[PDB]
Amino acid sequence: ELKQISREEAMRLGWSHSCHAMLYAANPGQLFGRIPMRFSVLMQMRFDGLLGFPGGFVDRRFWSLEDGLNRVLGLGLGGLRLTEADYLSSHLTEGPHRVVAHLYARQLTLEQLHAVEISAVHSRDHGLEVLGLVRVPLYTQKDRVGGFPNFLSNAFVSTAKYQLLFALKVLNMMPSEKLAEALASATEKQKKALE
Amino acid sequence: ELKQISREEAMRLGPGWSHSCHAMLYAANPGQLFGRIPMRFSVLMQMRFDGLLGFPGGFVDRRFWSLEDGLNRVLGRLTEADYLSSHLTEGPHRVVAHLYARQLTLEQLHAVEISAVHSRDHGLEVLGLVRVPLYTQKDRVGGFPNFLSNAFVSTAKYQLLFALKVLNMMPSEKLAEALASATEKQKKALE
Repeated sequence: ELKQISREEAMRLGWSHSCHAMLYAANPGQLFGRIPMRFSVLMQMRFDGLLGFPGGFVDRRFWSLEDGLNRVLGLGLGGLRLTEADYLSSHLTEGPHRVVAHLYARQLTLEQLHAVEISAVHSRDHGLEVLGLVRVPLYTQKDRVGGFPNFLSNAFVSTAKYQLLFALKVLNMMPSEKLAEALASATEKQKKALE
Repeated sequence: ELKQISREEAMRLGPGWSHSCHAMLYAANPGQLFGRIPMRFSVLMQMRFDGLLGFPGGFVDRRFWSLEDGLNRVLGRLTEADYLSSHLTEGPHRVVAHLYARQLTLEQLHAVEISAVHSRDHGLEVLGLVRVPLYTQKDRVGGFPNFLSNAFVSTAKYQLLFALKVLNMMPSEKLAEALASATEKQKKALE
């Protein structure tokens, strides 16, 4: 539960700033012809082995939040540019640093979301800061872990996991009761595996 | 620690056993992360529909496919020469997992990533490819240990560590250090 502050509050913090983008699309597809996918969200495997969102740190000495964000997306040259209209949230990170994390979000068409993936494999950052893109599975299979719970049990950039859960809720892509359910199962899996 | 069985013996197993074939595609990588630490090799893995990391591949019915043709059908060329190993997987059910590996140029490896976003499995069975970071940063978790902290198909995680060893891509002790670092990270995040 990271403390959310207003964008104005954030602009008055010795604090460093990060900007990340959550791109997503309604997804009519059905896995095995049976399981509704509902939505796909894009995340990235980072150079440091963690799953996060496209984006990174923004030096406000040099760039506005928006220009800084678009500089470090690592999504290639498919013509995608985020703006202030896509701004969603600012969160104070729990880190030993002092970081305020800004989240931008935009719903795309599934075709647009796919084109981003295709552009991304050619990014200047590909194989450097970004080791690949992955779609978030939002469904849960019959074994009660396949799909979203297993996915949440991967290793995340801490603020990125918080942001995913926060955005899924506030953008009404998933009932928060369902989110608690999936997270509970992820943590349980993680506990039993460590045993 | 999975029981390894010879190729000879695996292919004598009876109709009760199912066979899986997976491929570890890798390339020597001369790159330098931020100019400071050698990448050495890049290996391909993938996010699956079930939210786990694994290798490309899957089940092959030997009644209708050779192991190689069966593997290549899933991937679509890999040959017997690319075979590495056969392991009996942990139960419930009776599976022997075959591992194939091939070294590619880094350009060839990128060509695989390029073709993968257009495959019929993309967005269904496979949710995206990832490169394994084989380096470790100076905090001793960034890179490979963090990567090993993710959620794997258990057989794939074993095969990755096995293959890195036998292909002489990382020393056994370095593998052990990374896995130990991964595990400690997993412990701490939980509490």
